[PDB]
Amino acid sequence: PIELLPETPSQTAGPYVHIGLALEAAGNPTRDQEIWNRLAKPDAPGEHILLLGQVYDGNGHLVRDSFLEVWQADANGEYQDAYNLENAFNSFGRTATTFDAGEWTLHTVKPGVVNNAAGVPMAPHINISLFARGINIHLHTRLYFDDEAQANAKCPVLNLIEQPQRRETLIAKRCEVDGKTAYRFDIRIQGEGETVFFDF
Amino acid sequence: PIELLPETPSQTAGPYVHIGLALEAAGNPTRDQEIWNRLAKPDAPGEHILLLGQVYDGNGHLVRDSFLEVWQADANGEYQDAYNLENAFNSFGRTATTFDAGEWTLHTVKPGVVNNAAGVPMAPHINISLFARGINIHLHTRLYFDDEAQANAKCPVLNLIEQPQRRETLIAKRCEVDGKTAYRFDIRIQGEGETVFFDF
Amino acid sequence: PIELLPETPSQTAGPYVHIGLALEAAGNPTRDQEIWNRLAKPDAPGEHILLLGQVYDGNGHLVRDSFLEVWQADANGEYQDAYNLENAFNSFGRTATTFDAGEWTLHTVKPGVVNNAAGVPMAPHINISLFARGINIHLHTRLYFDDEAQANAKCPVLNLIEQPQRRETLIAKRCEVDGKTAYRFDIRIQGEGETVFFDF
Amino acid sequence: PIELLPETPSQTAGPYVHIGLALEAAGNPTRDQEIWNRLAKPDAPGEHILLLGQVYDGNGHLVRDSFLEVWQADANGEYQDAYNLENAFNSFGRTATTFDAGEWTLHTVKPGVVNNAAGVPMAPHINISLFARGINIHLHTRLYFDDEAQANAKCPVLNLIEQPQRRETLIAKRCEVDGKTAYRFDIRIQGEGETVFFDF
Amino acid sequence: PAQDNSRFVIRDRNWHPKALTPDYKTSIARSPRQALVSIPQSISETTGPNFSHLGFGAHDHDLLLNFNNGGLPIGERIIVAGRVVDQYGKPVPNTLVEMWQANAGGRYRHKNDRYLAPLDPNFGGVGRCLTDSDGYYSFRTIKPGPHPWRNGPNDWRPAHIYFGISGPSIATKLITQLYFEGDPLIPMCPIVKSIANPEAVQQLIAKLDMNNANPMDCLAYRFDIVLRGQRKTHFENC
Amino acid sequence: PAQDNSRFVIRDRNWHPKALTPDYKTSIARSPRQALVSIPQSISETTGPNFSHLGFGAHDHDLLLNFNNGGLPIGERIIVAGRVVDQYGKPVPNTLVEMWQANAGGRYRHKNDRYLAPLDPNFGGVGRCLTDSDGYYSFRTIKPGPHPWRNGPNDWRPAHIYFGISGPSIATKLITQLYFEGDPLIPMCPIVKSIANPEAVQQLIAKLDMNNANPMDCLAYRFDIVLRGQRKTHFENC
Amino acid sequence: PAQDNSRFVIRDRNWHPKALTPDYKTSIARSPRQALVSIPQSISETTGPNFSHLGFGAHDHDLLLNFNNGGLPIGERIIVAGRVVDQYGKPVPNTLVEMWQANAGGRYRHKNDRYLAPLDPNFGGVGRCLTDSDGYYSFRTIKPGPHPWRNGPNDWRPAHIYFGISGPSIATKLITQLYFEGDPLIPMCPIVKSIANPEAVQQLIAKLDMNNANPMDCLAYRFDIVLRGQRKTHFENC
Ligand SMILES: [Cl-]
Ligand SMILES: [Cl-]
Ligand SMILES: [Fe+3]
Ligand SMILES: [Fe+3]
Ligand SMILES: [Fe+3]
Ligand SMILES: [Fe+3]
Repeated sequence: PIELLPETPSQTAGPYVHIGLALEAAGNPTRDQEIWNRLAKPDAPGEHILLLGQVYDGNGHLVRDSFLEVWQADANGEYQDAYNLENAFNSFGRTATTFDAGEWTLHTVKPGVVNNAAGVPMAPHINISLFARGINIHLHTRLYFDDEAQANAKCPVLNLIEQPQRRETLIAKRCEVDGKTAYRFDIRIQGEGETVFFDF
Repeated sequence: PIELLPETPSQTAGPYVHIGLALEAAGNPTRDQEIWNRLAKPDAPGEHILLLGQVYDGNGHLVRDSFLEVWQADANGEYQDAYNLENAFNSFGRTATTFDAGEWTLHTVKPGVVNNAAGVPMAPHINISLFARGINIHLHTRLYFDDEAQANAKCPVLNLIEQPQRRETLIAKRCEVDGKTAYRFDIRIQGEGETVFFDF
Repeated sequence: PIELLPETPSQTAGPYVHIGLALEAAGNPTRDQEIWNRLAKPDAPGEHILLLGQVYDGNGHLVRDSFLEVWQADANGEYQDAYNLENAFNSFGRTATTFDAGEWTLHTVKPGVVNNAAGVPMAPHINISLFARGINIHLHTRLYFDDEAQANAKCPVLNLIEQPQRRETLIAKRCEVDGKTAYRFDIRIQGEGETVFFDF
Repeated sequence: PIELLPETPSQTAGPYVHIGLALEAAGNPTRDQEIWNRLAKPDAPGEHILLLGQVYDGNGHLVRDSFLEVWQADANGEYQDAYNLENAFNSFGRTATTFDAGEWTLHTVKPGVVNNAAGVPMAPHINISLFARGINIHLHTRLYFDDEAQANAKCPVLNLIEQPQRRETLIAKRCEVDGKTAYRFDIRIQGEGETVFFDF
Repeated sequence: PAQDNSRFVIRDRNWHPKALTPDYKTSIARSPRQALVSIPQSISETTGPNFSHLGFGAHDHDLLLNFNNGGLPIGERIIVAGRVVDQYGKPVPNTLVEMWQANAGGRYRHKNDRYLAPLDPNFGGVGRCLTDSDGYYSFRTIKPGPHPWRNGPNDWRPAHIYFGISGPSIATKLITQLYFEGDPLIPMCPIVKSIANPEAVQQLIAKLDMNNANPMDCLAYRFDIVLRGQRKTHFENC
Repeated sequence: PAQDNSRFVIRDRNWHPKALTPDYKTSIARSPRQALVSIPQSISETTGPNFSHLGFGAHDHDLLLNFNNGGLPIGERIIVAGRVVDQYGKPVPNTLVEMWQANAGGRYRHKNDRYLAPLDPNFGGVGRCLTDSDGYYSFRTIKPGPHPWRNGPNDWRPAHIYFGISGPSIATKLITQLYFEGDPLIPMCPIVKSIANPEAVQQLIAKLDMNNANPMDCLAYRFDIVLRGQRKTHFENC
Repeated sequence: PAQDNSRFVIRDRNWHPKALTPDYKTSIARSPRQALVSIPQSISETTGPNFSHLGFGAHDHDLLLNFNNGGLPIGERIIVAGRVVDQYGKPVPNTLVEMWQANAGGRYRHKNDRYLAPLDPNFGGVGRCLTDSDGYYSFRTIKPGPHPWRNGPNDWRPAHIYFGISGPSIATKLITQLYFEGDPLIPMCPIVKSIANPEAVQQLIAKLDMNNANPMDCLAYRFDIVLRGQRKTHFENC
């Protein structure tokens, strides 16, 4: 058969990933421009939301050295690839869990609806890649929203998860943090309530 | 790189380990001198204690054919390597689980404190090696004491166990058995409450 | 390690180099445009100078079939790579030794100062490549000027020559030839007074 | 044939040999005890002599980074192998050439006569090993004394040098330095007046 | 905004390390036990950030100068350079390449690293750059030392530098580790050996590159990177 | 008392059998699922019992006479002898060597063995000795027979003798099984094959040793044992 | 005093590097053009200094502590150890072994080294010790970095440590250089290649020695040294 050049193989980001990708967390000085966890300036359109979560291993213990990258549509359902700290909105961001409490946070807006390749609307989602010590190749997941039940029910991506119970692992819970709209999205890498991870 | 002679590889001790190492238990006559479960004669200095325990497999069932070897300091925190059945105290002993109830017992004194190689004191402990059918290479563990909670919290060996919850698996529970001080130390080879095993 | 394509290996220019590169000297008709020993027309700015020299072998005998290529800055210390016979000045030229007396000549201007890559000024110099029968790969040298003694003493290229005595082999001697400024630069390929040759 | 383990092959001592073997010369602090160029305390028996010399390469230029080791009998013709800085005499010492002037010095006594393996007296000599940048394996030589003409003439080692003229290269010249008896011994590694080097 | 106009060759997850590789102990509790769920590529997967207008500092790619506290860092001066291409051999221009590493002694400038080898006051350990228009990147740094870690009782990482590469989409994004030609620690490392195929391991080994060195100054290593092949859509929805 | 003045080469746990080797069925439920926790060597691990003054019976090493009920046991008379050394090649003197086995028909003298092959009234199946000043041990016994067992539906252990070796510390202590040169059962046994490396398996196979036989009396097999290399501490705590 | 009681196997000067090895440029002017003159061994050649009563400082063999100016040196912590034997395999006890090297960045602490890589304020670069009674030595140091030098226009020494060994006589005394397993600079170096026989080059390459390492502390390399074989005189003068 036709064999292309092999892709460079993945390796763990390691426990010191923050040295390179989350400078503050390492305990180190930042540079003038950093890619971080604020995807929206306050004046960006759409519903401003706080996202947060914790990451658990197979023994139910916190993964305190997680590094997460996220990619999402703006409120109008458009992906903005021209990354610029001057932008009111960027579709890309990074976050990491505190070594103490193990919680990550993102500041963003709720993404608009985007169609799949066959023209079928997907429910509002944020694409997430999770890296850490002990994770050899990053895990892909999606965060959906519990206040989009009708859309979620019809999402052609959710509907590829064979067991309906597993779909629930990708639905973030709406709450309030300091009077402001928030969603919690915990990830369980392994075991009871294991989060669905994707290949594509 | 430098390669030495390879070590002889381990194999399981098998279900009939007792005929070689626990002669009474096999159903067989004993020799004049046997290495067994009484480390201390009534006259040895230190607090005389009974140790007892059961061993469980990954399905929560008793391992009724286990064989255990133990190594501990005397009451002064000194290891006594000169093994002699005439000694008031020996640092080494053997025991095995009953095929009927599956309990092992040991008759000893509580060990004194010993420092690690860096000069930091270790909580009082008994070193244990566990052999049995199904165990291809023996499992090393340590029995610490629940009446040493403040010493255990500072043990540099317990502190190498990353998760505080797992440290609890090495703490024997003090009780009274026929009016004498006893500690129960149960071992779970696999699953919920899995005992910490060491490599060194 | 990384291995690139190997360079085409050198071979001697042979005793009949002139038929390809010094057409007059071979005894042959010339083409309309030839690359030869006049780098400067009468009108070029700078001090017009005659250079001349002989080449000796390891037995002290003249090398009567040598071919030389030269590369020098203009009077401003700028290299002129746009070779054109219409130019008042060209940085490049060729010459060859007479089969009879074995002398080469060049008609040029004294070059200006050029800095090395570190910004340190080099004494005025002409870069020379010497080819001939018996020379398997061309020998690189430099012609410096004895009326630049203070600049020569600080040249960071002359200073890479470990022994001060060997530096003298690169200093051409100023004289007058038919009332014009001239410098003699003799080259000794081997033995006593062996000329310094470079690798770069 | 019988083949033994091969000897570890030699390499040059390099230009920074003084870091390891001549700490003062490197420009570095010395340790409490150093092996250096004073073989005799003032009160040692025998004729106290200053030795000195320069080392020349094949182009007649000074070898300014030479390192020399010497081994000689005491005045009574006995080799003293028990090296001790408390000794009145040691048979072993080290010296090195100054980077500026290129001269080494030794402070010693004139060695007594020692017999070869066949019982034949050798003339008074100091054994010398010379190391440096550019010298791949050290060169062995001997220093003899011009005021021992009669012994020198009969030395079974000198007499193994086939050409009598070459014998002269090993004879040190008696002089006076500050009213004190001295011998100069220059070494020429290569070319005119090349010093005899030995294999044994 | 971004558009869905391309597809990315599916990953070979037997070429990559598997999730569960128990000799690397931390992977035991941090690997899923359910199978990954395959989904078709959509605009969500086939687009990603472009960092052309991220503002880089003058020394962001130069670890000999980007943590300057009065001197040069101690250690082997090296250039690390290479090309980023996709599996079809197409260069990947203007892509973000980030790297981080320990110092010459194997010590990381991270509060959680307590290895007894000292920090270097003039070494930080992070760099970033974009590939140029032909897909080339380059960094200047010091060669990192091996790092012992609490896996087995005597486990040492080979000298390594972490790399993160964005590429044209979130589907291409990769973190990996570069190792150095000839390092005898490489065959012994349980993280290297999370990769089952020895030919894949070889792909992570940077080669001494004398051709790119600065004489009397710094050596150089070459580390090329291959991201998933990108092709146009064809015959979809018909 | 004992002192901490030595260190022991770290075990290669891919040379030894892994804990989880499912073809040996009992190992499935009796293998940890969490990784082992590595700890540095201290006096707790680098010391152990010395049995120089354990009192041995006259026949402790001699299974032909140590269960004498009126006659000799039936089966192949053999000497089993060898040397115990460490990985640096150093002999391990005055160390305890214990061995146990089935009889000539593969029947064990243990209440739990109900294999239908008969017990031998003059065979018990246990020996012990100390190695001598030069690291050598010696037993006399009967060659054990294959033993069927309830693993797969037709599994049979090759002829084997269990060995336990104390060595200089609890870090060196080992139990293993000796197998016999040429036994065609060896490659088929899931317990043998718990060891993944064929070269490691070969290290358990005792070799016929005609040089050590007693003519007209008994054959001999040779089985050398290698314990973990022991070295002095160096440069610790500084 | 010393006595003539032994003879030393003649050197193989095609195993050693020759004097004239023109790719190593400085050897051209510093190699004799006359043949060496062979002489028979006498008491002058067959004796030499013994350094038992040379007084060594506490840290003379420990380069991590013998140039202490307020900290540890930066770089890869290593033990360098091995055995000194003669060609007959006899150990060479109580012999002087001296070593020196550049720092982690390839910079020497010598006034004549002007390489632009910085000095390390806590690194000196010299050690010494005697072999023990079994012929073993050991040093602790940092791995030296490669060093560029003005030979060809882009020539770099592999990482190397100089060694000088006295042995029992001036006839055995040797200076050599240790190189490190896998260093891709080794095949390229004109000083290494002054040795014509590739098998001799291999003798100068120290091997990674995980068995001798201190976990969480320092790696180790093993470099054994072989000096000329020493034998008794026989049948001389008769
Ligand atoms: Cl710092
Ligand atoms: Cl300094
Ligand atoms: Fe790392
Ligand atoms: Fe069995
Ligand atoms: Fe021709
Ligand atoms: Fe050097």
